[PDB]
Amino acid sequence: TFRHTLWKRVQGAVTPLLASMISFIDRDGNLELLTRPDTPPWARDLWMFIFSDTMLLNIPLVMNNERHKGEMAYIVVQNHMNLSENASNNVPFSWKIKDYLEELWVQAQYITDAEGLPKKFVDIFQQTPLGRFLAQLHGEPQQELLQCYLKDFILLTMRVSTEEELKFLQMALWSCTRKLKAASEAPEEEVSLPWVHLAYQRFRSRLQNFSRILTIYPQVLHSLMEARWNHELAGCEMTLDAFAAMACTEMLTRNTLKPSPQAWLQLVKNLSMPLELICSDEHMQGSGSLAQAVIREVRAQWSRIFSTALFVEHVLLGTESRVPELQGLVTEHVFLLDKCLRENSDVKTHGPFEAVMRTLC
Amino acid sequence: DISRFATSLVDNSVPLLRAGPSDSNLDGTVTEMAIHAAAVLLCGQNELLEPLKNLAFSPATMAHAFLPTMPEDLLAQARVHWYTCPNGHPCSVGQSICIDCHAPIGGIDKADRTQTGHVLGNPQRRDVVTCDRGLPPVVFLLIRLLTHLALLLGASQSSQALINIIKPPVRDPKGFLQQHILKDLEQLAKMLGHSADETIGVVHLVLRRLLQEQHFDTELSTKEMRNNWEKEIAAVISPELEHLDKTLPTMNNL
Amino acid sequence: EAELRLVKFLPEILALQRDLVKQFQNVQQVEYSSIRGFLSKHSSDGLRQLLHNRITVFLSTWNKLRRSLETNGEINLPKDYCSTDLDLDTEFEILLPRRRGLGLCATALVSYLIRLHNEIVYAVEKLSKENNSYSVDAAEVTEL
Repeated sequence: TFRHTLWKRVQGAVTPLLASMISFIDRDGNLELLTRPDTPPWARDLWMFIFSDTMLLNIPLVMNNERHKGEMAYIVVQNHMNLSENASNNVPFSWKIKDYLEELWVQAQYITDAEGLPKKFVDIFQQTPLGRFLAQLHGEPQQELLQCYLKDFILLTMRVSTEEELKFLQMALWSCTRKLKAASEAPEEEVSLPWVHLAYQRFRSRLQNFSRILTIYPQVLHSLMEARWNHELAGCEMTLDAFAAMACTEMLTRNTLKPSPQAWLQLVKNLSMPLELICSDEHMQGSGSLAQAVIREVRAQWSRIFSTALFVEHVLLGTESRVPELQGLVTEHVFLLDKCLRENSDVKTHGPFEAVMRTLC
Repeated sequence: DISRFATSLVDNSVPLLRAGPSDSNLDGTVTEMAIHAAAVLLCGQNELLEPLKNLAFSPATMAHAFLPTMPEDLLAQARVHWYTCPNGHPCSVGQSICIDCHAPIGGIDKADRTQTGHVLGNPQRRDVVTCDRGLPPVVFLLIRLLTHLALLLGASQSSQALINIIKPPVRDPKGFLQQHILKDLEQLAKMLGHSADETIGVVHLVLRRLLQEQHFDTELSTKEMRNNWEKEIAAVISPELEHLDKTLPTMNNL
Repeated sequence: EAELRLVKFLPEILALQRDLVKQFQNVQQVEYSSIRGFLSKHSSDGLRQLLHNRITVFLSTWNKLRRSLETNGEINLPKDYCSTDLDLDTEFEILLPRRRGLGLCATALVSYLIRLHNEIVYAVEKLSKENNSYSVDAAEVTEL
């Protein structure tokens, strides 16, 4: 019939268009944030607000009619964030929100100097319809949205494997942005998504070396959980990186030569670089008093374990791989250096200097 | 040839100088290198450096033969998983399908990229030495320099063949060799560490030890025997440069 | 070391690829062959400046290596691509890492850079005798 011909013709101009339009609403599993009762009201509200605007989420008109016969290359819905099955990004339309915030930050950066950025960029975001929409939201939903968004941003811009690591980075960035808001002449009354970016533009190296520490020593679970429980993370400045450094140096000083000698030395040289940065001043510019205190002892233990690393580096391996007669003295002498430098191992002082040389003699 | 070059030199009929030579304080330098190299060519009769005579005096010999010490494809000695699909699209995923046009190849042959002649790029931008096929950069670079000066001599005495053997097309084929030897001696000064004239004397010794050895392939048919000829000439050139700790004070004192 | 010191520019150009692959919603063709014209038609001047810095870095690291890429690559690039010193006024298809055509240049460069890094890391793999398979893929590649 002619009526069915018309029906098919109109089902020949919406199907490609609907397929294209879905690609911007089902990216990283955004759809499952609508058909789930556990989603908070602000989730659906923000989803609808983001979807309703056409300039903020501009979907480019794709013309699927002027191309030569190709292959199986249908509309490709890309997933930036590698999620689990039937998973969803915490904040609705996380990728587009991140891109919009990044481009606003770029505009504010190239239009202002290094000093006007923190306030001009926040105000520019506030002038956005999205900015005033989040200004409408207040109270506990604002905090929940902030936690969800800063949990989403780490997944966007990093690579994480375990959810416990994800929580570690989540509270690390939470404390970082809380500290950055503390030095912003503003009280705890309000907080905005912009700051989550600004912290990442300030302490990027800190979270980077944190990630490298957690990826070079994969068993952060027990040690970091005990460090967090026995020593709470209270404080504006994010100290979880320093606390992880303390735990790492502690249980690596515990198992001096317990694993394979060459393997133990290998792990020491892999982790040498990150704790080398973390004990360096060039990263602890804005650290708090407690952080500046704990880094001193973590650097002392790093120096002691570096000395033990030099002891195990050659005094047995390099040439005593042939002859095993001195392996007993080598095995016991690391413990004697331990018993000589329990507390003060700073080779910069004449006392421990002469102690180390006398022990080696 | 000896007498004819002597006659051309006494009455200023030298093919190199045509009232348009290099005007810096280096035309004389390249001229002394050229005279010394030509003397090594005409005095020597060994087949090891016979390709040098074929390159200089008879440019038609290398109008088709592989000119040595040139960018050569490394895909000749033999794994990084870059396999081109039959339709011409590379793939790297380790019976799969190609990432483009989904060719039924993969898993869930002559690769000749080497060229002939003077494939070297513009000498103006060249600051990296290329150590290849087990040749230390010293002997490799010295062979590079002697090849450049021999080609300059050949182009001066026989233009059209060497104009047709170079792949980069230039309107002054003899013109850019002056800055070629410029950059070559500059990187010699940087790498060796001697003075410019001291490096000139070192090159003099290197090219003289070819003449003082009067005890394989003649036209360098293909790439592998050309590399073999590099191998057998490097072993002869090297010991004199290894004994540069004592010859340097000697040359300084002379 | 002369060409190994250019591995440090690997992440930036990689972002330049990604910030195109995501940004380019397929219009089925390449526009007029001019990067500078592409920046001229680009909307915002801030992203214009960012993309300008990125293309300048990419062209600088490409010109210095195209002669190397002419013979040291593992894919048969036609000799005409690695012949001239490309600039910001060349064809825009270079930036897109297409597996066939002009884009095959850019991809090739990236490949070489990867083969420039892991290979020397391969030497470390021949020294310690214990392999740390910390093999990050070419989307998490950073300054680390």
